[PDB]
Amino acid sequence: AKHIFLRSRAAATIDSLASRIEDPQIQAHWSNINDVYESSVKVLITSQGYEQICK
Amino acid sequence: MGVTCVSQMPVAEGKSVQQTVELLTRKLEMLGAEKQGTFCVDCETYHTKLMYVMHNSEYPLSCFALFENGPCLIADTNFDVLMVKLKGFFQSAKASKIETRGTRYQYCDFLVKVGTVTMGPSARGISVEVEYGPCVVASDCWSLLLEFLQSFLGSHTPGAPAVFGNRHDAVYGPADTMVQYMELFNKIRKQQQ
Amino acid sequence: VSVNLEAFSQAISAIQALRSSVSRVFDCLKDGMRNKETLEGREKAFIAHFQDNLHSVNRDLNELERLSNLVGKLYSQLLQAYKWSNKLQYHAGLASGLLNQQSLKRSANQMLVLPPQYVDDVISRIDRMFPEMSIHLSRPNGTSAMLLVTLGKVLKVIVVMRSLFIDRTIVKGYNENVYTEDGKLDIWSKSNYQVFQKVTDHATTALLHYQLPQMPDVVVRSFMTWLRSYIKLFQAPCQRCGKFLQDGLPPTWRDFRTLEAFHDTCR
Ligand SMILES: [Zn+2]
Repeated sequence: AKHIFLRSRAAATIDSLASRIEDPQIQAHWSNINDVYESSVKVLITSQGYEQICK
Repeated sequence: MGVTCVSQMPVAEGKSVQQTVELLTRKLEMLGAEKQGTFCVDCETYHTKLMYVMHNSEYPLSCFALFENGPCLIADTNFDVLMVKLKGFFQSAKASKIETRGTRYQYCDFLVKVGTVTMGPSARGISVEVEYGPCVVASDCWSLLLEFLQSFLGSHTPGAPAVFGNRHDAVYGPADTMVQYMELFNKIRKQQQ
Repeated sequence: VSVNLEAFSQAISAIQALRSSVSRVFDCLKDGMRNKETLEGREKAFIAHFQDNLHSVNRDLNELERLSNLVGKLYSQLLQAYKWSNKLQYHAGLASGLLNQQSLKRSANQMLVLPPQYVDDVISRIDRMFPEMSIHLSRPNGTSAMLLVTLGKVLKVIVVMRSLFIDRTIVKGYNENVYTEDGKLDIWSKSNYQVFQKVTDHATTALLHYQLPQMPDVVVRSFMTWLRSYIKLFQAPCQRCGKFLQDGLPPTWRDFRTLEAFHDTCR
């Protein structure tokens, strides 16, 4: 229950980030294989036009 | 398991046996190492062929049974049940309580078993033992243990253990450290005092 | 053999340098005098240059014998068609260029399926050398391949791939049950060691460092080459702080493009 609630809270934070800040861009990606307790997610906040340079 | 260095240091003209032990512990507290509890290694000999039927508090299930120089049986409880039945092939040979009693300390996965040596009730020595956890292969990390020895011992810094002469590239075994302990017991039992 | 054929070069140059230097000794003393205003700037320079050229001859003579000590020891028509194939090897190096890997890439924005046997052929190419390490490929869960690697008597590593690309990599020691109770490879766990957990972060930074958008084979090859330096762990001191232990930690962090053990503080 704590794992599900904490994932929901992280989703709430990233949704606040997405709705509040659309300036550079927002990207959220999740691992297709997951554990019962711990997860691994990827968060990207990269600029609008020249993302391929700022790696 | 991990690579171990075992040695003696005497009273060394300062007060008593445990004064230098307390000096080492306060030096380690200056470094700031936490404890993990206590430890004691107890020995007992038997003969008809000298049987070293011996124990360690780190692994109480590990009942060590050695010759004078042959193979070692790190055996279970039922071996101790079988050992009683002979009594004529292998006599008791009492009064062999040469023990090392002390405490263990931890500093960032580093372990120290430091204490004093007693012939039962009477303490006549100081056992110094340093070790590291993840030391899987032997004779590859002796620079680390030498640096650790010169870090806080100062005087009486040892080197070149007897089981290091037993050169092999496999995993270090608790029998090696155990061997070192019985060689330590042979070193201390001669002087008595 | 070519060690003597290239060690002879210094001596065959040194004897001609001896001839040239003794010719200089002859003609500079034979040149007479060039006063250049003051005499004290000439006559005191006379002994200076007379020591200079004679001592140059002397040192040339001297370095001759230390090179001489180290050294040791249809008829011509079809010989001409032999070495041209050997200079064609230089002709192969003629069009190489030093531009190499580095390019001038801009943003890649405008204005797939591969069999697992290809992954097996990929992993068979580099496992053939480095016999001290082993590779055990397995797919008990889907077509994705996760591999067991033993490193002599030191390390046991699980290396998970997915979609022919990298998924994950976890390293443990040599005396632990890397399998589960069922016998399958463990997926989600921890190494239960401070140094190992510390260097798993370095591994995660390294996998996001080797970035090839099309060619992940060199990514994983550079990754395992980087990992090959980690069989020297607990055996090499740090390159800047001298001692092994930085707050009790031996050097582990190999720098990018320069593989030598460091710490986070040691950079
Ligand atoms: Zn360092």
